[PDB]
Amino acid sequence: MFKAVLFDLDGVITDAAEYHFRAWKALAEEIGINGVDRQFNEQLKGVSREDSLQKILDLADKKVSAEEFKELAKRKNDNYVKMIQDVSPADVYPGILQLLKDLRSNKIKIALASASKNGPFLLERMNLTGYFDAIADPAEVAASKPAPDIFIAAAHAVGVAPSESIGLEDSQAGIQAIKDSGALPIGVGRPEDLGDDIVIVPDTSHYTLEFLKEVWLQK
Ligand SMILES: [Mg+2]
Repeated sequence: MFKAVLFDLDGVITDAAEYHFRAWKALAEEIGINGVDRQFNEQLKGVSREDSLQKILDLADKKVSAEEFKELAKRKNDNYVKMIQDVSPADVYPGILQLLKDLRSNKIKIALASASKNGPFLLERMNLTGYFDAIADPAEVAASKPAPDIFIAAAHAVGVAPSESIGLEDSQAGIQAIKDSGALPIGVGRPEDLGDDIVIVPDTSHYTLEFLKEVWLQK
């Protein structure tokens, strides 16, 4: 059987993106720039905080000093951090808490393989820290998804080869990173986005230990 599950965070454990979105939206609103909506957040998701601020300024063709840029960056941070103080166990996606308990009940290693630089804080807020054997630090990998580095690092952080692991992901580039690591990917979403050659569940309630074991045995 698989010895570890490498968990992406955003779109698997919880909706982490909503908070960054709401922070940029509030900042834009505050300084009188229109256009940052859910669709436009596409442009901001997975993107540097500073590239993100610049794209927002370009919606209104505004230029600013370095000090005003710094001020606006800080404001978005303040916004973001205030909002994530309200994250709780109620923000855990369905199935995930029971999955984590079952994986620990079954002695399988659990690691985080998230691009979130606030993963530890977010797991603490969700009361999940205790389930995790390791958190792969996205600041310590040279390449983001779709490069495999973060899944390799997560597997290694629990003393396993990626070939002994399942990866769970909601993103196409994440699925690619899992594949290229050696680990076995199981997606949440749809094949149109994730690919036609992996097992995909429609939502996280389907991620059960029973289901992962069956997928492992069938692959
Ligand atoms: Mg994700």
